[PDB]
Amino acid sequence: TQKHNLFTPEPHYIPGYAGFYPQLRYQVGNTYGRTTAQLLTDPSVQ
Amino acid sequence: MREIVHLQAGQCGNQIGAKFWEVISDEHGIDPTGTYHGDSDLQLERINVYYNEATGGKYVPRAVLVDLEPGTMDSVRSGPFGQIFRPDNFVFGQSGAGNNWAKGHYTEGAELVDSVLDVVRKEAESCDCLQGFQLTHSLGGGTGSGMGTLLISKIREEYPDRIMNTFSVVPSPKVSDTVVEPYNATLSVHQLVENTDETYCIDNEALYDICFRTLKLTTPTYGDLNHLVSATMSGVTTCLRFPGQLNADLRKLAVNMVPFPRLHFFMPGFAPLTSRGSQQYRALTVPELTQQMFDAKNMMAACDPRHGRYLTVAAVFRGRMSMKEVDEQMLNVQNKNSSYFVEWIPNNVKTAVCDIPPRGLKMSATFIGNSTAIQELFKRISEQFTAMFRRKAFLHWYTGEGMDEMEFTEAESNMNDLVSEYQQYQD
Amino acid sequence: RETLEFVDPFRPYQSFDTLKRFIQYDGKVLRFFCLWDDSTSLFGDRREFV
Amino acid sequence: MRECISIHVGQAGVQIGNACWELYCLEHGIQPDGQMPSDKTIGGGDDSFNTFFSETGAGKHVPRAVFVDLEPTVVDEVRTGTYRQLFHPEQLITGKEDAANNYARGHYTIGKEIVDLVLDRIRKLADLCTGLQGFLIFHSFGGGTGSGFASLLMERLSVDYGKKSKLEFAIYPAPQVSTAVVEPYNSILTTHTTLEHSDCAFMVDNEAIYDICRRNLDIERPTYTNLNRLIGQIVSSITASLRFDGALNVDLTEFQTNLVPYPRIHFPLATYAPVISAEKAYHEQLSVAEITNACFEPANQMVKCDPRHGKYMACCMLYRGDVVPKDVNAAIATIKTKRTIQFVDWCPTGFKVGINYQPPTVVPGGDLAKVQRAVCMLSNTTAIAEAWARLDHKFDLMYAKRAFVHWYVGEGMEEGEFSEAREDLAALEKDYEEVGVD
Amino acid sequence: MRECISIHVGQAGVQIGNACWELYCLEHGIQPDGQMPSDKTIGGGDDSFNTFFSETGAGKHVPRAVFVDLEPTVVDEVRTGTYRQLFHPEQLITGKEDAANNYARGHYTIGKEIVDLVLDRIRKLADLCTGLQGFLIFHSFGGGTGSGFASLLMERLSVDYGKKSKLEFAIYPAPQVSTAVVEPYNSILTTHTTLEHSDCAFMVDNEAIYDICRRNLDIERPTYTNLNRLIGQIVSSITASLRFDGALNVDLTEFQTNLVPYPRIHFPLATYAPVISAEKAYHEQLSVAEITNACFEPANQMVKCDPRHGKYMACCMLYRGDVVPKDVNAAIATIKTKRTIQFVDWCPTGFKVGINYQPPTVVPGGDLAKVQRAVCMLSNTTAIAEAWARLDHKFDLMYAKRAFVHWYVGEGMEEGEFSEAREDLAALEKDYEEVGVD
Ligand SMILES: Nc1nc2c(ncn2[C@@H]2O[C@H](COP(=O)(O)OP(=O)(O)OP(=O)(O)O)[C@@H](O)[C@H]2O)c(=O)[nH]1
Ligand SMILES: Nc1nc2c(ncn2[C@@H]2O[C@H](COP(=O)(O)OP(=O)(O)OP(=O)(O)O)[C@@H](O)[C@H]2O)c(=O)[nH]1
Ligand SMILES: Nc1nc2c(ncn2[C@@H]2O[C@H](COP(=O)(O)OP(=O)(O)OP(=O)(O)O)[C@@H](O)[C@H]2O)c(=O)[nH]1
Repeated sequence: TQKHNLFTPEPHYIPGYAGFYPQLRYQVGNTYGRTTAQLLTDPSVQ
Repeated sequence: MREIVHLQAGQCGNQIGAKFWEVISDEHGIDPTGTYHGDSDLQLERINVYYNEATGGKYVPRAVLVDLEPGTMDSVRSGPFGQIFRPDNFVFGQSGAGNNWAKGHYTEGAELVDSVLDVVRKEAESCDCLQGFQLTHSLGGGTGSGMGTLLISKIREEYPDRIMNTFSVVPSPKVSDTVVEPYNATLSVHQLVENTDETYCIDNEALYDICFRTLKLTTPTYGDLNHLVSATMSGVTTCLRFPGQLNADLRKLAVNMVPFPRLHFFMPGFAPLTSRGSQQYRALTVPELTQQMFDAKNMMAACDPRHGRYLTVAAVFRGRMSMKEVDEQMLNVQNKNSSYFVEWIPNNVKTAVCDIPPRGLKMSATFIGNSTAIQELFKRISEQFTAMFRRKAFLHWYTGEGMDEMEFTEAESNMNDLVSEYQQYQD
Repeated sequence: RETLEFVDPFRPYQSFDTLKRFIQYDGKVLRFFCLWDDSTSLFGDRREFV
Repeated sequence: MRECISIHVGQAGVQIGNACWELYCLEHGIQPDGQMPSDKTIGGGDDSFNTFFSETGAGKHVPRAVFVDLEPTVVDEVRTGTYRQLFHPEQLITGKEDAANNYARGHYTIGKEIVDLVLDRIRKLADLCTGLQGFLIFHSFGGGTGSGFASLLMERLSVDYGKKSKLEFAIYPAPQVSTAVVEPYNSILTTHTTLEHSDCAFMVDNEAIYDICRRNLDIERPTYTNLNRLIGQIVSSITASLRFDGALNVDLTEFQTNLVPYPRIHFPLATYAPVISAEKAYHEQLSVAEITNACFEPANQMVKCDPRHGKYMACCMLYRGDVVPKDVNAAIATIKTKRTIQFVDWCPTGFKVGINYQPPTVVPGGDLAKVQRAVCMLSNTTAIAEAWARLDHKFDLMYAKRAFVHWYVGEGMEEGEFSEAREDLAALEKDYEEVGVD
Repeated sequence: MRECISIHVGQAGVQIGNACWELYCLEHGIQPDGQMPSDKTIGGGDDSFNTFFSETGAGKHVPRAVFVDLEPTVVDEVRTGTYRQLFHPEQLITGKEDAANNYARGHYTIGKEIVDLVLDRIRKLADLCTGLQGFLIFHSFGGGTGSGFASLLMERLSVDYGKKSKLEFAIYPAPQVSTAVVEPYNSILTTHTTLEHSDCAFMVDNEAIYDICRRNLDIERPTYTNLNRLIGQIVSSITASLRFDGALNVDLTEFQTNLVPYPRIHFPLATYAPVISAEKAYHEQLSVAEITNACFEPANQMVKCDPRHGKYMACCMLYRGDVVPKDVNAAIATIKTKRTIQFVDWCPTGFKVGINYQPPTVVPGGDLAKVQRAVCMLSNTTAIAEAWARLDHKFDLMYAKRAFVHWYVGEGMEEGEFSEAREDLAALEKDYEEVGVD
């Protein structure tokens, strides 16, 4: 569409959301911060 | 020796005291910091009527400041003389007032009274002998009325031998601001007339008029209003702290001034007001001081006595005069209009002459008068209260506080009694 | 009019805080060595401090 | 000290709090992170900010607000937005379903599991709060959810802490505009449950904001951004007295004690005079006379009622910025000299004045200009009776034809209370009539 | 002087022994190799690390722990861990076989040829040390092997030394999640054998640990690593008085002398208030009032017992970080005033205040935030009888159906002991009721 972006890397994702995020399926890791940090730091597809 | 303790009650009285104290201090030669500068022997001696002495020459006022809104006292402390005031006399509560007189008179004052009584009696024992107390407060402001009524009531039986000089500001006959002002004023004046002996009533409509008449700047502040009123009380207090072949004591004034127990209401008046250019366009001479003093436009407290008549008058001059000019001026006014006064009493004229002219001039004055002219004012408040009471709007708060409308009925009764006795005397 | 600009309020105040500096330099220490002379007193001579 | 607690609920009631707090950050110069410059203002949450923001040693002015919403969309959006770092994370109370515009759904099926959370949060605020003059609730009447949960929450707070005021500010139904037909029903239900617990309720309407925007601001396609900025500056004017000092100070308690004569009838109107465009404000002049004539101008009210159809019994004006008492009293005297505004016989005196020195401030990217002299007017009147007359003589047909009643009864209620509300309203109109009659 | 000995028995407690020692290396900066930074701390072992390590002339701190394990797996794993060079080889006593979850197998068949070795270790440690305040033993009630050898070793140390303290922290069985139906057997046997030898047994519930975790740490799949780290910080808090000093200091001896009202009953409970995440702590304020309120809130307890339905008698209350004792005593007085807590009449004062000005310390890669005010609460109440009621009304059924008794009689045991344990539990229950009823 003709609009903005979201999800700025690492510093991102305060606790509370409902909605999909990439590769949240391997979360043995615990703090929401590190979860989201790895989630964005792994866009490795391309 | 004889000293005075000042009461600075409610938010009005707070800024009134700010201006008043800085005026007295600036005239009397004490710096804002506290380190006096040696200029004047006589002030250096008579400073003890008001200011007590710390070490080094730094002077503590004998004043008690009270309010309920912490920000008010924050601003007062912020003014140029918070450092000349003490935290010791800073006492306050936590709850906002709403300017509800019943609130100020039965619920939170009921516990705020004790501490202020203890502190004031501390200072009263610290000193030697007072003659009384001067109170600065409001009758149209909520907290002032609600608290000061209780305070004056209790101090009356604390010490039955002292003068309750009262200084209460009066709401505008054209805009009362606080819509419950009728109720506040009536309830307050009920105990005023009982406890007080002498009272000065001040209305700011005449202040606005005089701002358009001689102040002539058209862009004024309540600070300027306080300037004028503070100067007036300065003048009434000057005689004590200064030499001269005159009598000074407030009692020497009051026992001369009032004939009957139920006569308490008083009219401040001032002396030469100087405009834009009247400085170098004026000659400060006895006839013109006399004229301006007696002038109706000059009068600024309540309203023109042109409708009514005088009962007593007193005047305090301050300058290098002689007795003959003031006596002949008194005869001149007496025989110019020997009708506007009352044939009951002769010699309705009271005089005092101090020899210590103020700072900046060479002779000055001040005028106080008791005249049958407050009839219109408390008559107005009568119609206000009745026309409200006929449908008891807003009374749910006062009933929830928990009193009866009967008490209101006795208040209006006492008010009408004052009306009736003023009428029945003058006419 | 400087008095009338003195009458122009801002409601001022000042206070203090510790946490940010505390954390910024949390868990670091400088290490330095020194010596005190003692032979002035007729019993002690030397001792070393850190 | 001088602090109050802020509350917002509903799709209706979220962007408004968003904008109001976006205004609240400016005057203290809050960097959108939440940190002051190296200059010195932080402490134990004790300075000009303390009336709104709790800045303990963290160096972050943590707001004293509570946003609650049943639907995750907009709350997640603002959590994605600018100041989510400034906002308290779990404080943002979130649900997974709606009230389906049904008051009774919002009041009996889903509210029962959220009150415990909200009570925990509010009292954990209250413990560290010291003064706590009162609350500041934001909801809606005909809202899809702001009816039922709002009513239940105000019930519980009014029955647990009954020794303090409550200020209700709400968006009144549009008189000849509708967004949902549930609005008559849920509006009257909310009103009849409230009035016996509400203290001072201020109604606003959006059609008049619309008309104003091109009446003098002259942007013909404004938005919610503009609406929210306007109501924001309204609440900023009403909180200025707490924020700073002035010639004379006024307080919410004074509002409570003065503006309302009687219980039941506690429904004032506002008006903000100098809404005007940038170049208009720049190259036009302002003073107390014209701004007061503007505040009493009969076309600028945010309720399409006519004061000269109605009457007047009590008024309160709050002036912000450079003023003097002289011209103020002169202008009010002239207004009394006028003969069109018909004050009742009841109060021959009816004007509550207030002054604050600090001028109102622009917002960056704001449709306003710099102000020097602002005046917010709060008046009580009887003309509003025509609006409730409108609402009842619309509700009559609906309750006659008993439409949509399955929607309510199947989710659990009955009709006795729906009957009862209509004579509650009729009581309101008859009260208006008798008190208005001299 | 002031130094203690640590014991960890059971592949249950191995992770937590590992974790607590990992955390203990941090605050003294003990590099994982065994040496320090370029700084000078090496000597005979009289300085801050003196209470947990004995560092000799080559500068290698010696942990004063004993890791006893029966199944080579976990001991080999930890010995392959990072701190292997730190640890001591035959302080890591390893065995081959298990107890088959059987208390009697672990109490009569295997250990009788291992207690010689473990006693030799403990005695040559005791001879070298001088302070010897006591032992800190970790085992597991829901223990396949952390139960039998635990009982045997505690019996032997009771019968060889009798003038020091014994402190034991044991993971409780879950109220409704049984990882093994051998629990009803082994738990009560261990309990009745220990009652007259154990000093002050403490316990905790891992389900409740998880509950708190996803409550305010907001983590959805936490691990054993977190479960262990938190309790490690707990024991750090309870030995801070040994570690640093403060305004006042308290010790295990005082806990022994003060936290148990009568013989037998020595089952307290624990709570740690500021278990919080990074941004929560970063921009939400902490202070004595709210932290004490949180630690007295019923849901924060790590054992499922409603405080309200039972009765409190004992409280010991230890603050770590900066705090001014004025607010401490003010807050505790306010708690006494608060109605909701229902004290018994026997001890009108029952509080044990303790202060250490040393702040708690974080762990690298950690999931705790930074704290300048924290507290551990260690209290005793009467409600705990519910758990014993639960386990006994399970065991009565399972015994009356004598399920699995073949195992235990075959490995060589009889039923008189079963009875003895049963009516010992019965006696403790009526003792609880007698002490409760005032
Ligand atoms: N000091 C001061 N007083 C003012 C000023 N303007 C008006 N006032 C009057 O002062 C009155 C009362 O002051 P207080 O003695 O403190 O009375 P109160 O019980 O606090 O009641 P209110 O102030 O009226 O709410 C107010 O009612 C005003 O009418 C002003 O500029 N300065
Ligand atoms: N208070 C407020 N009302 C608005 C705003 N914008 C539109 N409205 C009106 O407010 C009403 C919103 O009601 P609802 O949509 O029911 O809000 P709700 O009850 O919280 O629940 P939902 O229907 O699920 O969103 C609409 O009828 C709009 O006409 C706004 O910014 N603030
Ligand atoms: N202390 C601790 N307990 C754990 C851990 N993981 C699971 N548990 C719980 O601890 C108990 C483990 O005890 P047991 O399995 O009997 O251990 P054991 O007696 O030493 O012998 P094994 O059966 O070989 O493990 C179980 O009830 C678990 O519910 C852990 O890492 N540490």
